[PDB]
Amino acid sequence: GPTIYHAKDAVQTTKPSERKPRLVVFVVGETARADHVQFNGYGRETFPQLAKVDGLANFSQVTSCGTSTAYSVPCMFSYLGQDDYDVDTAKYQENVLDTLDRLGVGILWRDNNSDSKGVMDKLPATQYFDYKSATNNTICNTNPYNECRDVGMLVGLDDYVSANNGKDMLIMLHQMGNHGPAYFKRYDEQFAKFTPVCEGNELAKCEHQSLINAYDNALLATDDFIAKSIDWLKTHEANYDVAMLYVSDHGESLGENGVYLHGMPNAFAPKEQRAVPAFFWSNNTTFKPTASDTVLTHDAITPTLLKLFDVTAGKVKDRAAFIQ
Ligand SMILES: [Br-]
Ligand SMILES: [Zn+2]
Repeated sequence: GPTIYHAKDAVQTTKPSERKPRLVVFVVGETARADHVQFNGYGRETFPQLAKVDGLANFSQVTSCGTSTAYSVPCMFSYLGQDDYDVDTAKYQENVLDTLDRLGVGILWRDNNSDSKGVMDKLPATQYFDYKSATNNTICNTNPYNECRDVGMLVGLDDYVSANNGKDMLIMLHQMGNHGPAYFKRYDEQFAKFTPVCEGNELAKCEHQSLINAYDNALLATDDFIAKSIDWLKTHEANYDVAMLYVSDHGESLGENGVYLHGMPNAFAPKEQRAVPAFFWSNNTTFKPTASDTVLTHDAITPTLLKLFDVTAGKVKDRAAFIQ
């Protein structure tokens, strides 16, 4: 077959029948910058709800694999690491979700962003769902753009847990997040807290503060979405050990030295396109976050996902992770 394997040696060292089963939501973020999170030194509370969640760990020194969704998302789930990663061949490689699925962890991917950028392609199509349209997402009529919202991806998840009751499960929610350039469209009116707001496509012609304000209002909506994802997990914490991982795919330039948007090649790109937020929450000490200021990259995601399910694989031994 065409697949290039990397973890045929992978084994789950404790089974869900020998301990509490585990239920994890991985929010795959979009366009959020580390330096616009107050936990990392920003001067506005852009994540006020997460700031009040007990057990929410922040990671202040995370760098993305790349500067675009197409480059970063496959690398986030890769075994190869940023040094060997090749965007053009990523789809042929066994990735961490392929491994976990083979080992019996339920894999679900809901997408309100674009698609999985090849990550889900080898797995059954019934495990991938497009949440960008109102035919699948029930929450698209809350704004004048008729734009489907990330919180719609929480609806019906209890069916998945019930269908896989007693097993380990990993649910990816690929959110619209801070996708630009129309940051002002990314949030409903209750999050229009920082004003005034850039509403034009020529971002350089907006007042800089108005551009920042639109971007930060979109972060408030993501704060809300992540908090609601934690609320959902808590409804299952009697029977499951639950956890939420959030990592953004890349950052965004907002006019520094006249640069806007993202996508600059890694060798040239400014720090704002690479420094990304990451958060981890869990309900108890089954999982323990790594020290908040540990220097980490997207290479830490695959080892984190394996460790969350007690899976060992030689390819990622000694790699740092977001949990101990
Ligand atoms: Br302010
Ligand atoms: Zn992106």
